Order: sequence, then C-alpha cells, then structure tokens
Amino acid sequence: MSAPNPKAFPLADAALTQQILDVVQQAANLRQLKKGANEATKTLNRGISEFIIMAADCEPIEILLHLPLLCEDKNVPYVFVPSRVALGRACGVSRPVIAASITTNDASAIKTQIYAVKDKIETLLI
Amino acid sequence: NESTADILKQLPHERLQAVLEKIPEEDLEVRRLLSILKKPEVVENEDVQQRRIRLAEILMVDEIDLENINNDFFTPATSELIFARRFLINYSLERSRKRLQKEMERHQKFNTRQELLSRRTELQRMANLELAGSQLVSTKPISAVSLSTDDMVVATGSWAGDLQVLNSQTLQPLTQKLDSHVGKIGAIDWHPDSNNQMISCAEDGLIKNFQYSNEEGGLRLLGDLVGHERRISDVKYHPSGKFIGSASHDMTWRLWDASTHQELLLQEGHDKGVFSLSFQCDGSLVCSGGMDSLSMLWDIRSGSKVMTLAGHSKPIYTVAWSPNGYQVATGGGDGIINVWDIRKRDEGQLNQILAHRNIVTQVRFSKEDGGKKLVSCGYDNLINVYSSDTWLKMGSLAGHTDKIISLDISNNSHFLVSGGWDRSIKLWN
Amino acid sequence: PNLELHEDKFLLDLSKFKIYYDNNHGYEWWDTAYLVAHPLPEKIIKAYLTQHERKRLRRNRRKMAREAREIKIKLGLLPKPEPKVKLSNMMSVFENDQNITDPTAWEKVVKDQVDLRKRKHLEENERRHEDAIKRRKEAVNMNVEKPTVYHCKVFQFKNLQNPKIRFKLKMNSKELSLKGLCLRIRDDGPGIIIVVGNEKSCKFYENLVMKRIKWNEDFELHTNTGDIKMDMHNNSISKTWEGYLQDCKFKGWFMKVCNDQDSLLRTLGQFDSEHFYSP
Repeated sequence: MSAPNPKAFPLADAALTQQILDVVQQAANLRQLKKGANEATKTLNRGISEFIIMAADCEPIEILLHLPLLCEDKNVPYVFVPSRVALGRACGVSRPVIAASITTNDASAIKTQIYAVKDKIETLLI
Repeated sequence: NESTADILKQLPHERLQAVLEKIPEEDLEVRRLLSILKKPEVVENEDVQQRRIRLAEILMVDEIDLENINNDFFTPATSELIFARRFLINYSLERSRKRLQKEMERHQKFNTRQELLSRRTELQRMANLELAGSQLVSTKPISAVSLSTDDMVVATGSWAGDLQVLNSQTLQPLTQKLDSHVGKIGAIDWHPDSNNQMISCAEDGLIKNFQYSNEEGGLRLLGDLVGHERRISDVKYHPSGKFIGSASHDMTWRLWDASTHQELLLQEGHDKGVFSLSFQCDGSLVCSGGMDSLSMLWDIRSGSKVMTLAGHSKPIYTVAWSPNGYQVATGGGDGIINVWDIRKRDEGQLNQILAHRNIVTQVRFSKEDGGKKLVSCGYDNLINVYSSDTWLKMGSLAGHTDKIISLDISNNSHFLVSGGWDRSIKLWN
Repeated sequence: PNLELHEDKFLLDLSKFKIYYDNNHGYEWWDTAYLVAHPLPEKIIKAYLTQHERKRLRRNRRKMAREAREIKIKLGLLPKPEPKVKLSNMMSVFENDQNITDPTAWEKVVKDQVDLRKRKHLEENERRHEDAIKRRKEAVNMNVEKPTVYHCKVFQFKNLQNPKIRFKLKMNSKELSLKGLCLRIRDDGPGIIIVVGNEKSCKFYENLVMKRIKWNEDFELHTNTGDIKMDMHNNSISKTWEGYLQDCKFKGWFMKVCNDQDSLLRTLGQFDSEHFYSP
C-alpha cells in the first residue's frame, strides 16, 4: 500500500472489499448501479440510493469529500475501498472510477446481498 | 520431415499448446506462480483448466522463462512531568489505601439478607424504566452525551460537532447552543468538581477546554490543546482533577495538564487506532482500548506497560472502569463485554457477558454505590442492564428507532440518558 | 441462598480478602513495588474484466485455434471436412452419394447423419457432467483451512419435543459444516442452540430456525406404547446474540440432553461457554 488517506473513513479492509466489489459488479449486470461522482450525487438528491462506495486513493481526495456530508443527511451508508482502479473494473469500465452508488429496486434479484453489505458497512461508521 | 514439423512448431496455438503441458496441475501450484509473477491470482469466473491456460498465455507473451527460473527503548526527558508522577503517587497511594479500607469495612457486616433483598429491588427498578420524552438536537447523529456531576445538565455533541447543553429533568428546550470550530465530536466530559468546565475532543485533533458560565449560554473556551494529528476518539479527566488524558488515532494517547495546557506524556504502543482511554478511580491506572483488539493497561507513574489483555477479536471501542477500582470492562465490535479484575491475575481473569448484537459503543457502570450495574449501548437499538456479580443480563429497553452512539446514567441512578443515530436525546424515566 | 439467579456469587469472602490484604501489605498488588526516572516507548483477491476485454479474449482465443486447425488439413494430418447436410439442405447436395438414384437410402444417411451430430452434443454434456463429479471428490478431500474469525449465533426456545424439528437440526448442521451444539432440560424442559461457521452458513440456518420452521405448530408424537397428540402453541423461539469469537472450541455439532440446569452449564463448561445460557 501507500499511506492510506487519513480523511478516508470508514475504510474497508481486505475481506470487506471483496464482498463489496463483488456486489457492485453483480449490480452492474442488472443495471441497478450508477458510476462516478456526479451520477452518484444525483442519486442522493432524488432519494434512490442504497449505499455509496468511494475510492480511497482518489487523487486529490477533496473532489469526492462532499459525498460524505451529503450521505449523512440522507441517512445513507458509505465506505471507502482501497483503490480506484479496482472499482473501475467492477463497474465494467476500462478506466478509473471514484464513486458508485447502488440503487433501489425492491423486486430485485440481488436484494439480499445488498442488505448484507449495508449491515456490514454501517458497523464501520461507529 | 523437418519442414512439416517446423511450420507446425512456428504456429502460435501449437507454440502455446506445447507449453501448457509443462506447467504443474493444481489450483494452488498454478496460483502461487501467478501471485509471484504479480498478475491476478484469480479472474471472474473460471475453472482451473481455464486458469492454467492464462498462465501459459502470460508466460508466452512476455517470453518469460519457465517456472524453473521464475521461482524496545527507555526514552528519557521531561523532568517537569516527572514532578507530576510524584504528585500522582502521593494522591494515588492515599486514595487506594482509603478505598481498600472502606471496602474491607463493608465486608464485616455481612448480613446477607439485606443485600440479596437489595439486588432484587434494583432489578425490579431496572425492569420498570421507560421513556420520558425524546427531544432534538441536530441533523447528524449524536456522538456524545454527558451529565454533570450534579446531574442537572446534559451536553450533547453532534457529528456536526456542535454542543448544546440541556436540562436533565425536563430537557425543554435547553439552555443555549454553540457551533464549535470543529466538525465531528468524539467525547465530552465534565471536570469532577466545579461544574464550571467541560472538555470535548473531535475530528480536528484539537481538544477544547470549555468554561460553562452559570446559567448563561456564554460557554467560553479556556484553551485549546495541540499535538494531535488525527481524530481524537476519547478524552477524560484524571480522577484526581489536575490532569486530562487524550487518546486519538495515531497510536498516541497523550496525558495533558488542565492548567498549563502542556503535553505531560506522549505514549506509544498500539499498532493501529486507539479508540478509548479510561482512568481508574484511585487515579493509579489507565487502560487503553484499541482497534487492534488489544486491551493494554498502563501505569502512569512508572510509565510501564503492565498487563496486556487479549480477548477481543474486533476493535475495542469503550473501556469502562468500575467504581470499585479493581475491575475493568470493555466492549467491542464483536458484541462482547469483557470484565477483567486484576487482583485474581493467575486464575480469574475475564468474564464475558454476551451483550448485544451488532457492536457496542459505550459501557457505563453506575457511579455511586461503588459500581454494581452495567449499562451498555450497541447498534442493536436496545440498551442493557447487567449485575456486576453474576453478570447475568437482567433487562433491556427499546425506545430507539435507530442505533445508539452513546449513553450516560444518573449519579443516583434515577436517570438514564441515551442519544442516537436517530438524532433525538431520549431520557429514560 | 438461591440458584438460577446465581446469587451464590454475591456472598462475601473474608479469608481471601484478608489473606490478600495481609500479603499485599496494605495497598493491593500494584504499589507493592513502591514500598522510574525515564518513561518508555514500547514496540508493536480477484480481478474482473470488461465487455470489450471479453470479446478481444474470446476472438483472439478462437482465432488461434481455428487457423491452427486449418493448417492441419493443409498439411494432411486431419480429415478433409465433408458437407453438413440436413432435411433442408438435403435436396440440393449432389455429393456423389446416391442422391436421386436411391431415394430412401439417402433419407437414412442424412437423417442418421443429423442424429449422429446431436448425439455428440449430448455426449459432450454427459462426459463433462461426469468428470466434474470425480473432480468434486477432490473438493470433498480438501480440508477446511481455518477461517481467522468465527461468526456465531445462539437461540433459545420453550420446547423441542417435536421430532421433525429434532431431525432438521441434525441434518442442516451436518449439511452446512456448522460447528456447535444443542442442549435442553430433560425432555419437555426448554433449551438453547449454538452454531458456528462462515457467515454465509449461519444466515441459512438462522432463516430455517425462525422463518421456515414453525415451533408453534402441533404434532402427534410416537411413544413406546403408541401415538399421542401434542400442543406446542405456547412454545416459541427467538435469537439472543450473533457475534464473533477468538476460537470455536466446538469440534462437532452434538445434540444432547441434560436433566438439570447445572451439568447443562458444565456441558458448556467444557467449552468455556457457560455464559451463553440465559435464565
């Protein structure tokens, strides 16, 4: 690694990242996912989001640091995962992606993976 | 015969297919080379035969060679702090002596019948408790609430890190609010004596000494404390009264004076975050909980790590000392409360209450009465009541709709105040 | 006095205290040393890939294979391909073999020919299907590799008497590799359940205990004499805790019966689990 960014918080570990990124991609294929900052910021304003994933090592980090303060008002969990390049892949994109918002459909197929991971994430926010 | 074999050999598929059979066949054997060769150990979906081919495809392109060639100090300084340790010893030693004597005196009477009635009464009292009101504070969850030594006023810290002081009995509305310079509040604590001061730690790595003025909303900064890089999770006043100890994230719990606002001790020893610091009632010892799941005792006077406690397989959020002073209690991400009494040492050690599901934030003993009950808060939305003798769970109370960051209990034990992700402050009977 | 309450622990001991105190020489086992100039610093995966990286891989994988086969026919290692024929294509293939001359002899060849191709599809399927099951046995052989952390659960109920309930709990525990145990009081007396495993396992089992199985349901039990009704409506289940543990000393999942509330503890006592029971 490199010095993990002090502002990065909650930071998911190795074992949670595998469980999270796997859900991301699993949602990508049902197109319940939304990738990128602005696409994610849109979600919260509307009110459809489930949780946000962000890149920890996003350079500079200040460009996404607004999401946390928005999430806390809409009561939406969030975490950082350790690299952007990995998050890029899971969304089905060649290229680096710093944020992503899974959305809501309560008829969904993957519904029970999501509640699983939010339950894990909200633990990190102590 | 040569030209027939050469053209076949020159061909890429064939060139690969020859290489595939010289590479070992097991999941582990194949895998190890990959990680050593730095390429991804595993891909999306694949059976091992597909995995094996990838090796070859990688081995072919780079023209890389075969798996054959592939494979403690004593720190001096700070005499001035040294002076303090003496003070602590004089204060500590006397206090401990008094405490032990007092404990002994209790022992003599026995007359079990009275006591065993008392516990029953206490449990019944605990069973009854209910909400009085809710209330509001902000739109961020409430990270810390604390009651003054007279139990008339509560301070509430938001994640937004603004503190409003409320009136114990009624709560309505409040006295007056202040939006402090800091954004995300760790903990808030009262000086044991005057009821004129508080202290608050937060995300910015700066601790603020507040003067609470009379019935005025003119809460006044007495001074700021510097030295901390990361967010500060917990802060406490020595039982004495002179010293404040701070414990943050960068593996440094720092012992601070109130008056001079100086760094008396910079301590090290955990390997990740340190999420709580507790001071134990004779003012002899501080126990540090950490994110590395190691509860580590410390002797302030010698500056010697004493007894390391291992029990928590997730981060240890709260470390609650007991009034008696011979027991400690911890809580953690793992949904366990450990209670270690140091006297036994050889074979008594830790009694685990299995308390809560979904973490534990703040465990609290009952202040008066030497400590008997435990009260704790997790994200399970419930709130618990424990004996300190059996550590049987007695009762639970649900009035919160959301998770609970922290809770403090009335000195008499006629209040319980709990604050919550849901943004209210709920007074329990 | 008293017992489930475990008041027994409240009661004070003078000799331990007095003996301790005398040994201590006044003020605990802490400050005994006192009756210190320096202060001490004390030491111490999967990648995915996109849609376009599938194509390129699928095509560059396919290309190498087909062109390699192409040379094999040029070089003469391999049979020259004969035409595919169907009942559509049937009429206009004038390959030298008995087209109009033998009309029903050319029906059979094509109709036989069609089925032989299909039979191959079926064969590739069954052969692959069978191979995996052998391959499965290697999976069977593979031996756990300890997880670092053990998720756990705990459940508590009024009655377990129904056998159909007694049986499921034995199966699924053995089916899912859940370590743990179960206990209860005598027969009709209430009890507890414990389970431990990877977090995916527990969730299945938790679903079973609560939402699938009906503990309030009525059953007609068999006794040594014959069959009799039982009404368990009052019986109910609820979870106590789920959490995390340094090690799971449970070796196997062992249902048992205890007559008292005490050996019940001593049972768990063996596992340092006394606390998991709640009165």
